[PDB]
Amino acid sequence: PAAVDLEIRSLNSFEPFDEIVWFIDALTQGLKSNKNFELYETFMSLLFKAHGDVIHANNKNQDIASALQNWEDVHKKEDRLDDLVKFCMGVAAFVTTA
Amino acid sequence: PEGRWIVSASLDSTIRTWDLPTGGCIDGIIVDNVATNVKFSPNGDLLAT
Amino acid sequence: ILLMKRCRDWNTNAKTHTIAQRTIRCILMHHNIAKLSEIPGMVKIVDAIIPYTQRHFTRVDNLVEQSYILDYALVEMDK
Amino acid sequence: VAPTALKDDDDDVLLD
Amino acid sequence: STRLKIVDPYGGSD
Amino acid sequence: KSDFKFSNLLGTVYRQGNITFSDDGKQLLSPVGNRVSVFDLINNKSFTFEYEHRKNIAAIDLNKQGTLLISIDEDGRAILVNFKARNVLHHFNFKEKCSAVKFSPDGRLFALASGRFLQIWKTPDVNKDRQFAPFVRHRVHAGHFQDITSLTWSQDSRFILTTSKDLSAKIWSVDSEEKNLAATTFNGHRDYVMGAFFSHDQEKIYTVSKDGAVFVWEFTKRKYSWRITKKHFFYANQAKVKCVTFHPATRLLAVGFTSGEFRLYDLPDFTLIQQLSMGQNPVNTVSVNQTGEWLAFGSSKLGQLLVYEWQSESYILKQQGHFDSTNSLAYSPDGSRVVTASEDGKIKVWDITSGFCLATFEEHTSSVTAVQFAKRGQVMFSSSLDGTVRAWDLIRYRNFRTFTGTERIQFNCLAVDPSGEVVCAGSLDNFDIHVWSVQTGQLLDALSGHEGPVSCLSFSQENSVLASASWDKTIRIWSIFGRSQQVEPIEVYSDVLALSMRPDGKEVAVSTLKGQISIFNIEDAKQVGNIDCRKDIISGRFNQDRFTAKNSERSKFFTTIHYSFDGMAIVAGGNNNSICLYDVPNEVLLKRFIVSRNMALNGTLLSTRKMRPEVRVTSVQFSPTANAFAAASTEGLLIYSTNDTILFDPFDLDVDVTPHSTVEALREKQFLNALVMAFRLNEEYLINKVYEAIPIKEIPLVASNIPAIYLPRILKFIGDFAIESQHIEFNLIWIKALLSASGGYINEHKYLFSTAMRSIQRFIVRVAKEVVNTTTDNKYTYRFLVSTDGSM
Amino acid sequence: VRKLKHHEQKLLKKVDFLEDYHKYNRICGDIRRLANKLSLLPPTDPFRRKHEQLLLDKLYAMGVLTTKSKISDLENKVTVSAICRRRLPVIMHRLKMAETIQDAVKFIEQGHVRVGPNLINDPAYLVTRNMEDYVTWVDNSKIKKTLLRYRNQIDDFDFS
Amino acid sequence: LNDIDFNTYTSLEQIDKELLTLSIGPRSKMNTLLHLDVIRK
Amino acid sequence: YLLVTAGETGWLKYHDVSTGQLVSELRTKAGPTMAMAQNPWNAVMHLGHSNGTVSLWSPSMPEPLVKLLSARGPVNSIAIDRSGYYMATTGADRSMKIWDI
Amino acid sequence: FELSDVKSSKSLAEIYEDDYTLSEELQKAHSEISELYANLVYKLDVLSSVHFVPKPAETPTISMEDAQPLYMSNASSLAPQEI
Repeated sequence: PAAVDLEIRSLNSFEPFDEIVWFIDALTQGLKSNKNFELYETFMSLLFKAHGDVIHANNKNQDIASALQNWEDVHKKEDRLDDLVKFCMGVAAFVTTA
Repeated sequence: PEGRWIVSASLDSTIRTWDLPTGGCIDGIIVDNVATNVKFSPNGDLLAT
Repeated sequence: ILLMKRCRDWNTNAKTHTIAQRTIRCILMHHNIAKLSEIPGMVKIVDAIIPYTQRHFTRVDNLVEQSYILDYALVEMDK
Repeated sequence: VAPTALKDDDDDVLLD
Repeated sequence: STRLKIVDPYGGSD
Repeated sequence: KSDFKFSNLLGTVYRQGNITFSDDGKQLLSPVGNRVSVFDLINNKSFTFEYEHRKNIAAIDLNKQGTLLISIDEDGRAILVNFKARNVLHHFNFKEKCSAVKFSPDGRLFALASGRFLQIWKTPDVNKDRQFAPFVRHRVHAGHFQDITSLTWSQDSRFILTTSKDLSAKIWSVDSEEKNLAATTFNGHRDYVMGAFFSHDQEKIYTVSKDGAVFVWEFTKRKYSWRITKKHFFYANQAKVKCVTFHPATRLLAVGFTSGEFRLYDLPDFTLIQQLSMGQNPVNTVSVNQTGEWLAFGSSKLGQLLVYEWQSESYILKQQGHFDSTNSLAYSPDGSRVVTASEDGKIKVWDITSGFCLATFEEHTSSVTAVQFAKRGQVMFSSSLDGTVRAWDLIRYRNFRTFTGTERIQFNCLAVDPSGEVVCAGSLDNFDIHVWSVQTGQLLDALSGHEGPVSCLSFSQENSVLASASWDKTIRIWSIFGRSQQVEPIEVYSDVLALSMRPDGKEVAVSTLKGQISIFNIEDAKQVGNIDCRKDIISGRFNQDRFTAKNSERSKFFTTIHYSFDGMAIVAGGNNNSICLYDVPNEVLLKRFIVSRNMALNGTLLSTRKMRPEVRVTSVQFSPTANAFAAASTEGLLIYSTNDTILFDPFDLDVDVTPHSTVEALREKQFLNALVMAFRLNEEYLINKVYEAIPIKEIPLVASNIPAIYLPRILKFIGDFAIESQHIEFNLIWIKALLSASGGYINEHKYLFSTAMRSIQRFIVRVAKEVVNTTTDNKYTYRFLVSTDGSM
Repeated sequence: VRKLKHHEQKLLKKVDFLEDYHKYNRICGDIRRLANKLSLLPPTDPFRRKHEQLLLDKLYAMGVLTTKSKISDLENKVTVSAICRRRLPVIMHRLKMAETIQDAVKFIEQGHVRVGPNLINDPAYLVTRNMEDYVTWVDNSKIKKTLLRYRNQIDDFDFS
Repeated sequence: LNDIDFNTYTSLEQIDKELLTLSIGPRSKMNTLLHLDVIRK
Repeated sequence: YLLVTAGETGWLKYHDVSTGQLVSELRTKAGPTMAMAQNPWNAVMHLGHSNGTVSLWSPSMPEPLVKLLSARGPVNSIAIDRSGYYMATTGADRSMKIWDI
Repeated sequence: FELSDVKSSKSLAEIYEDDYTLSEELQKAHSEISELYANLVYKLDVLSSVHFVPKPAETPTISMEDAQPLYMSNASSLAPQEI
């Protein structure tokens, strides 16, 4: 965990922002595999924590915008997990209570 | 002791270990002298004959 | 600063937070976020809005969970 | 050998 | 000298 | 109908001896009194070995192969254990106190520091069949005139450096032919030599003394001889060197001082890498990882254990156990966490999965007598002899309220309402049960009626009635909630020591001083069962006794009892060396557990008090997961579990049911038949194989057709399996299909599915929600970044 | 050495080198020292006022103080005899359980005596005031049978 | 069939590609990563 | 009537058995004491140390009367004859030395 | 307030020197009182205890025990009403 955090912070943040776009493409591939889902989501959380301002300032840049849009396409798919979790808590709470 | 095996001896001078979940003999021995008793230790580390 | 002070106060009450959130959302979507930061006193007003908005988020989310009893009623009625 | 054995200069003056 | 020569069941074979 | 085995010991991470790192560097072995605990630093897990010494362990060591662990107690009795299989191999008695034991890096030999003698033994071969007499002694060396502090092996297994209190470091040759190579004694130090080390090349030797001097020895001409070429000094004001370790590859020297601070140095330059303090107590043991990146330190006085990553200045492990015996324990409602309290007055919160203390609370001045959770579980209450009851919010880890009497009453017992709105306490000196309001913190009133001191309290988790028992030889049932208050006293033959509410809330069990466990029906207030316990209890003769154990009556009763969450079992313990598990409906003993085999503890076998530690269980509880029970004792929190499950316990088995036939059904795509046969066999490997082999499209079909009798058992299987499984969505689909198909049945029988539903809710809350929480934050964080106007 | 004559005594003196209450004396002295240092502290300090009250409460609970008192009285009320009175054999004698202190000690050693639910075999144990009421014979003691048999009240259902 | 013969079964790395799977490791890693900044301080 | 003690603290202490009062306590400043012997002719104490020296002590003086280098390593044993004229020492370097003290 | 009527050991420069750079002595006694109370409590506890009672026990210092989890932040310990 210490090694992961150091690398993500150390990603170069100067234009054309090649490394940050590369990392987003790397994480977009990881979500497609449907493996190690919790870590890939966590890596992207650390990306916004450490480089959110860089992404926010240049959100109109084509490379960053396209890479994020591809990530959204995959990340949007992985919202069925929420429906399962919400259903089970709603019914498990009701079944055990009433 | 775990209830998974049976070890039996007979006058044919053999000791056989039976696996109950599959119901088949998994080991066999030939003894020079017939074995008249067979007991497992409570821990299961020993077999006394 | 005047409008966000009202949003801060309306947010503390769960019966009026919904109006504050949409007002806060409109500000973020029609103003420069950098500029909002330098305004003196904005960060302290913002500091008081976040803890209440999280309480409102934990709630409502729990209401979404409770709404799934209608699914369990429907599947039972299918049987 | 012990009996227990097994078996450029970079200048520091810099133009300011 | 500097060395115990103990003949026991567990040692002193040599 | 379960067999419990000792699994791990919480509340104690280090007592004495030496700590060692695994050869892979991923695990830490720490002596904990009589037993050895193993901490998985990478996986954040821990287990304690089941084997047990007659006395406290003095020295341990694990070979580089990772196959053999040797542990030696304080009289020289050694136990050799297969590390991988965790089974004892041999016992040997060296008949002398062993200060240190070390395997040669080759592993063929291990050395022993015994008094002023160095014993080299041959290591038994693990692969071979068990030998009757496996220990053959290699060589014995006697140069030192005084006890040997430590020893060090050379990297090539050819030399050993021994340091003693004779102010000397001495080198030996393991091969007789090479005696001329190394037969030297190194002098010059003014105090005890604490450590002698080889350099990586082995050309140099470093010796360290207690006074704080490090000598560098080199073989050089004045024809060639060893000589002190350089001398370094730790200029500690008064602290003395207590432990030293060296890593040849990275040239790291770690020294722990008696003042409680340690330094990291680079040799031979003597560059102080870092200097820290663990406290005011001596640093007893220091160890280095195989890679040299992790440093482990241990202080015996307070039982502290610290793994330090000096590369990044981060803490892999940082734990301190209880100074006093644990007086009480309480599981979180889901079983994820367990709270312990000590006679010191501090509370510690533990995580079951990891076994590490999350927080320590030091608000209570005196001994904390009882800890209890609310049914919600976020709130915990504690009672203390200092005269206060405190409420703790375990989401934010804060004491948000303190309750006290008018006149500083010493509280021994505690009860919390299921609604979490009333908290009650009892005392040994007042005879009245104090009641407070959780929201307000004000005394509501005092429940009066007991003539003797109140020993124990409990609310019914369902009915919300309060049962109190006392030394008055009676139990009273209080209906405090409602417009009218009623009390129902039931007489008992003897003083009541412990009390437990059945999870249904329909019966209460009490343990008495005559050694009886009596079960009463609360609504009718009549006895429904009784269990004798005097003959089952094991009590040892104390060394100070002038009367035999059989005639002794010191403790033949149980001071604590708890129902199993099924309601069919009671686990009991007291001031004795036995934990007895009884079956309530049949009133028979299921099993008896021996608490300790430490001969030091008193119960195992005129102004001044003849007082020495004795074995006793202060509290017992069943885990709400229905797989373990924890017993607080003097040594710590003993956790017994049913995890291994080697037993073959089939259910409704027939001749046509076979593991082969189950696999045949999977190949024939008969998923319902395969799943049922797997459960009837009740084999974990086969259930897991069938469970993961059912396709997603078929799950709703299979779930709808499961017979009702197997429904509670499959729900239990998923809940336990899902908590540590990686297939989050697969397990969520199964839970939804079962709940959607058998939801009505589960509601009709809540008690039957109480533990199964609780395990499922633990998984959906503790892991499944946390995953979604991370995913939803990224969703909203992404929208803000792209939808929003970036800076100029 | 042998008894010194008159003249030997004058030439050399104090050469006679080479029931004890040393430990209880230490407790009484330590209490006095702790009370003395407390007095040195400013009167208005809440820290001082809290700890003196705790000292009064502890000594009250131990029973050495039969009634609640002030800090000054602890200087003279606390005496070795006061601590010796809390001694379990001494309590037993006052209770008429034992005819003599020596008899009480033998009973404690033999395991006939319980203080609450706990069997006490250490005669050095000091009984606190709350536990004073619950010092009694163990249930199966042959002594307790003798008491009941004398009264003709020995009820075998209680096994005593 | 060898796993049956030795009465063992190792859980699949991923039951199905379409199905979400977590990592093969401790569940505390996600918590540690997200809060590494406050753990350091 | 004096009892003399020495140990690892580097303390030489004299105790009067008749009166039971610590007559004198001296700091050796040489580390642990390896050997000790009295000279029966003048009642001077001979301590051995790890630096190979033998020091001579009296209760009333704060520093050693004499210092003798009689070994290349620690002095293990010291013996003095009845007349107090000769002294024998043995160090941990296979050395034995007879002194005229 | 108490006024010293004895000669000041500090020179007139020193009285100004220290001005350039609730009381430690008051806290020094506080430590002493806690030491005396702790020792006395132990001695009385042993005499009136049924069971064994154990005896109670620059450079940067490590805190072995912490009141909250390390991953938890002090900001997260405050309620909205407190903020």
